[PDB]
This record gives sequence, structure tokens and C-alpha cells, in this order.
Amino acid sequence: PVKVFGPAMSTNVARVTLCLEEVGAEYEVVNIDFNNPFGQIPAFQDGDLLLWESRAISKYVLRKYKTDEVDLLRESNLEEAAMVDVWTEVDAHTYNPALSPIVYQCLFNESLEKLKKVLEVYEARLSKHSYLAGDFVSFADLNHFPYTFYFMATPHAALFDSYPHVKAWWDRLMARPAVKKIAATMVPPK
Amino acid sequence: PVKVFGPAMSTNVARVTLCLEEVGAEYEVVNIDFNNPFGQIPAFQDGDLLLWESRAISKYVLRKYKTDEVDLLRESNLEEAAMVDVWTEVDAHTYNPALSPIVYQCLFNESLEKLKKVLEVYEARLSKHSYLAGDFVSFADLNHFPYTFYFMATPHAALFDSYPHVKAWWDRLMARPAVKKIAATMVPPK
Repeated sequence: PVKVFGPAMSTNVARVTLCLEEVGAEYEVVNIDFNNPFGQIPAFQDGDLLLWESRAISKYVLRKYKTDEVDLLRESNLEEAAMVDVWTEVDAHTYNPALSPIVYQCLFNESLEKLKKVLEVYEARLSKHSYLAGDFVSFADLNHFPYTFYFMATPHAALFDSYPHVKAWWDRLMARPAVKKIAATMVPPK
Repeated sequence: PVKVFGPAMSTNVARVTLCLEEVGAEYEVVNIDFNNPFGQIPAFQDGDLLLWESRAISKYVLRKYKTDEVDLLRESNLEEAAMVDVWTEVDAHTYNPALSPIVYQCLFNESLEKLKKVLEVYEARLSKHSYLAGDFVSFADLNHFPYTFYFMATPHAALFDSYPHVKAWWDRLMARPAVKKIAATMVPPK
């Protein structure tokens, strides 16, 4: 059984726990307090192996537990793997940064016009394909879950109704058993 | 022959051209002017395939042209691939951002104390291993080339002399024939 160290509700921990659930790995989430050379969270233990960097942890999980039924990187198919990589990068560089300040300014404390231009592109893409990388769910889709989840707790949630293919894609991810399981974990400690 | 569209000297184009040279692919670099749905540069054509996102382009290049002698992702070995991923992410999230404002404030126009703390970590890592992911060159090392190249044009270049293992690792990358070739291309158009 592998161990994830960090807060359950953080977007970087939820990205790893979502990957562990999609592949059906046995794992434990452990809270750690600061009181792994850059001392980052999440950290990840598998036997003597210690990893950090949410995306590197996630890919290790998706490769280690890969099957014919759950192949979420598609590394056996050059062009599928490329489309998974492209939309993973779009999530990191374009999408998550368009969401982030709406989430932060709405749940604590102009970005709407930039997000709409991004959703136009997603709407075109999800009109031609079931999921971002093609006609199969992949890491690219799962990477969109944690930030969109919090965006859907804001008063801007309904913005997705103007992008019917994006709304349908979002609802489809939200129906996945692994996504429902990780949604329920994304709460402050009790 | 594949085509890379963008400025030769940009860090994101040089990352792709360095990968194409390390695998010995036939390619052409094409300048494009704005006068690929988010219209990003570099863009990449391989037959009917059009890609964007420097890192996704790079990985497609490293997989398409992979051999026994030039395996720069190590996707066949779970833990090696994980260490390549970890240090690729360290480059994106920690290293390149520590260099960037030193490069920008020195060649145009506090970050030194943060860079030193990062170089301490790199020095420890490169004391135990030849290269960042283990005893083999990988994408993780190549990702460090473009920004470090520009950092070495600043008056802070000599900072690496305080980190002898980092200096030796840097000199070793600079001696690679592919790196020398791409260093020479990183000039303004003539």
C-alpha cells in the first residue's frame, strides 16, 4: 500500500488521489505538518521510493498500475500520448491559471473574459471528441478535475452552461466513481 | 522532415530543437509572424499532425525517434521515468523561475539568494548521480539547457563555480554535440 502525504482537499493531493482511485491502487493519505530536498507536499512513498511533484507522482501511479482497461497516458500510441501531453500542458499553462483567481477571489480574497475565450476553445475541441485527447478519457481530463471542482463551488459555476459540450464533458467526469470518491475527500480535516 | 515554427533563440523553441538534434531527426525551423486553437509558438508539423506546447512537442520527438542508444524518457523503466519526470518538474517549477528574473534584469530590465538555495540542492543531487535522474542523461537535463544558457551570458555566470558538481554537470551538457549545435542557433535573425 502506497502513502500520499499532504492535505486531502489541496488540488495537488487530489490530482494524485484521483489517479490512485482510477487505477484501483491500495493507498493511505497521511496529514503531515512541517513541525524530498525542497520539502514539498504532496510527497509519496512506495516501499523505499520517495517521490514529490504532483504530476511526476501521478504519472508513476498511472504507469505502475496501467492495464488494458485503464491506460490513462496511452504511451503505447505515439499520437494519443501526444494529445494527452498537449491537453495536460493546456491545463497547467492556460486553464488552471484562468480559473485560479476566480476561485481565490470568490472563496477568500476581468479573469471571466479570459476564461470565456478559453471555454470557446474547449467547446470546439469537445464538439469533435468525447474527451480532450480524443475518444478516450486520459490524464488530460483528470488533470482538469481539482480546480474545476472548486470553480463549481463559486457563483460563476453556471458559466459552463454557455458551453454545452464543456458542461457535458464536466458532468461525465463528475459521474466517474473515482471522481465522486475524491470529490467527497476534498474537505477540511474534522 | 518535421517543421518547428518559432524563433530559434526562444527558450521554448530551443528545447524542441535540442530534442530533435539529440535523436538525429531531420527537421526545419521556420520563422512565423502572427501577421493550433490558442495560436501558440512553437508549433510543430509532422505530416498531417500539428502540435503545440513545447514540452508535449519535445516528448513526441523523444518517443518517435527513441532508440536503445538514445532513450531520453526511460518510459520502459518505471523508477527511471519517475526521476526524469520529477527533475523535469523541478526545472519548470523551481529552477527556471529562480533563473528567469536574473536573465531578464541582466540582459534587459534578491533572486540570487533563492537561486543559491536551489543550487545547494542540485549540488547534493549531482554529487550522488552523474545526471539529475540517475547515471544517464535524460530529458530532465536537456530541459535545463535553454535558460541556463542565457544565465551564462550574465555577470552572475561564475555563481556556478561555488557548486562544483553543478558546474561539472553544466560543462558536460555544454560538451554534447547536440547542445553545441543548438547553442550556435540561439541568436537573433540576420
